[PDB]
Amino acid sequence: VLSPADKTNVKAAWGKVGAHAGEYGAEALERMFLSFPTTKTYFPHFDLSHGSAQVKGHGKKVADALTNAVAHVDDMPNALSALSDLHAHKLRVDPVNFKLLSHCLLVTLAAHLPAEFTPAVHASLDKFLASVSTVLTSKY
Amino acid sequence: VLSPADKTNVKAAWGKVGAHAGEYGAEALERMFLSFPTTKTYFPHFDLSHGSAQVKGHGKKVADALTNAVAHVDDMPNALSALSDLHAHKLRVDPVNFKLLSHCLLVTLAAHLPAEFTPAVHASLDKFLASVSTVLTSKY
Amino acid sequence: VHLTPEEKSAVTALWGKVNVDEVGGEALGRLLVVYPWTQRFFESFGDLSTPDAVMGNPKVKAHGKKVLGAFSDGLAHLDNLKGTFATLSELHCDKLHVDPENFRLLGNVLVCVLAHHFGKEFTPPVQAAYQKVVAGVANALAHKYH
Amino acid sequence: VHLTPEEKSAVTALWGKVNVDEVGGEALGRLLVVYPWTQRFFESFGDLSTPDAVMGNPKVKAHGKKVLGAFSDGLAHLDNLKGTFATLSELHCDKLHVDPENFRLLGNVLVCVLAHHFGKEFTPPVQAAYQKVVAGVANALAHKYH
Ligand code: HEM
Ligand code: HEM
Ligand code: HEM
Ligand code: HEM
Repeated sequence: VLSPADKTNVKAAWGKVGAHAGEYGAEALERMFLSFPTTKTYFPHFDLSHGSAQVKGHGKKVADALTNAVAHVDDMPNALSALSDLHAHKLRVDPVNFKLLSHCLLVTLAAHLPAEFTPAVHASLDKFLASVSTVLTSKY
Repeated sequence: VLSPADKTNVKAAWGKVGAHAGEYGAEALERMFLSFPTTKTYFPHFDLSHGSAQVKGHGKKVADALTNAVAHVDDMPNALSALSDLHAHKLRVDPVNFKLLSHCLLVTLAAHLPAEFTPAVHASLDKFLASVSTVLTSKY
Repeated sequence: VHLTPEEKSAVTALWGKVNVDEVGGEALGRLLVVYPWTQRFFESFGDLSTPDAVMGNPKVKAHGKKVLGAFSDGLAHLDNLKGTFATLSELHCDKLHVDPENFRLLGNVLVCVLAHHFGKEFTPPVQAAYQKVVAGVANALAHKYH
Repeated sequence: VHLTPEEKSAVTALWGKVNVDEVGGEALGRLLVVYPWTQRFFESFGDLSTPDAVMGNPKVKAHGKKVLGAFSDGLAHLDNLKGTFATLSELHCDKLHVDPENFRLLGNVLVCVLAHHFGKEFTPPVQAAYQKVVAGVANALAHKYH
């Protein structure tokens, strides 16, 4: 359960990220693959080297999913239903892996938004990413 | 998301447990304390030895919460809201610990209902307990 | 990991009653059924579309036999699970990249299978002994990640 | 755990820039704020009602200093984190009964603090090096459970 304050915090961070979102999405993916190499197994047809056009393009998709969650934060289960089906049924994504990506997403925000990554906003973001992760693992 | 089949499976197991529920609740607690001694820290004012009247009485409370979840399975967040507040705000229960108790609950059912603990019902029960756990950790 | 003699007793005595041709397959099946993402690593096994398909799948039973084999080996070398599992750790970690949390899950599934099969005989103290065991096995199997 | 020389390089170089009087407290505070159940173990610290109360709490800063002390020690003995953390493991496991998952969480929080403080300098490869480090520390600290 995200609080009203959590909602405004997340919205504010999102707003400050601005048009970098897609690029930050790609960065979070890279940080994930390098830090937690087991996750790479899910992208065997992707070239995952630095500068990969595939990782770039995919990061925008990931960012786009997250902003859609932010914009419909009061009904994430509905907004992310198609994506939750994909991740559980088709991809069979291990639930642990959502924690790994969520951490990389926080790191990325932290490395880019010094003013916004306060302890409070950090808490709000972590809750937001845990809720998104809960939805995306709700369909096994 | 519990399926219609999950709902009937859980209801069926619940039904077969019958009036043993309170006693099975106490047993699950004992199995938890013995198997995962870190959990004992949360009950420092309880005597946790075998036969403890406190563990017995509490097991019924735990069982009662679970049956209430079963009986309102289509609105667990509402049914368990007071209990979720307690567990997060007041008790500060570590989220890992819900997995430990959920496992002990499955073991207990398995040790008591040989006909019902099929792989399918096992799956349905695990999903049911994970959903209850999600609700009880939704309030930090 | 260190079991007491009473725990070593509780464990080995029950284990002697285990059907080594069945329990491995029973645990692997449930793993695949209860935690479906694990099916990701077993696509070559064929029909896994339903629980009945999984549990009656002859590949599942045969491969489960090997899995129990390792648990038996671990029971044989409680005080050296790390050496016992070195090769399996290379396989599961460096080769397969299985997340080690699933090692814990399989151990817990095995525990549920034992409980099911032994009922009242699978007492809270006996389970506690087995929990030390499966935890020790998951930790050894995960060594290559550490 | 084994870092490459390039990773040892990436790690030690950044760590030399860390404010050892601040970062420990910053990480402990966030742990308490982001994962509030951890506050359970720190009730003697006083006001923890708000993030501002937590982060400005002088006990939090002072105790954080000790916490970073240990991470520094671990950085000093990467190839023997187990011996380095033996005493702390007894404390955290046998005495305090902290669930070892929170060791992983604190390590990740520290990583977020480093990212925050170092920004662009905290590159994906540098983070990867630090992830091996905090994972090694959590594993050593959790030895008494294993
Ligand atoms: C915050 C959590 C996550 C979000 C928001 C997210 C978002 C997305 C989106 C938007 C897509 C493309 C969907 C489409 O094309 O219809 C996708 C695909 C995919 N995701 Fe995720 N994802 C998340 C977590 C994960 C994790 C943890 C993994 C694995 C470790 C993962 C693995 C994949 C894979 C393998 C694909 C398909 C890529 C391809 O074959 O083109 N995702 N995800
Ligand atoms: C399936 C998940 C759980 C259920 C259904 C459950 C249920 C309950 C219920 C019904 C109560 C009494 C509520 C009241 O009196 O208003 C309670 C209290 C309590 N629970 Fe849980 N619980 C769960 C998980 C846990 C876990 C994982 C822990 C700790 C490891 C825990 C620790 C406690 C403690 C310390 C109390 C207060 C006992 C006392 O001081 O009297 N619970 N729980
Ligand atoms: C306690 C945990 C585990 C034990 C003791 C165990 C044991 C074994 C054994 C004995 C083998 C056969 C080795 C051989 O053929 O020489 C094996 C193979 C295999 N395991 Fe496991 N396993 C465990 C966990 C897991 C999990 C959780 C997964 C997936 C979710 C997994 C995936 C596989 C796969 C895909 C193979 C076949 C590898 C191949 O033949 O190429 N293992 N395991
Ligand atoms: C990487 C993980 C951790 C490290 C490196 C670490 C390090 C330390 C250090 C250096 C001390 C001071 C020891 C002394 O005073 O001699 C300490 C004490 C303490 N830690 Fe941690 N810690 C970790 C994780 C945790 C976590 C996650 C918790 C709770 C959620 C926790 C709870 C405590 C408590 C309650 C004390 C005070 C013990 C006492 O003085 O009686 N620790 N820790």
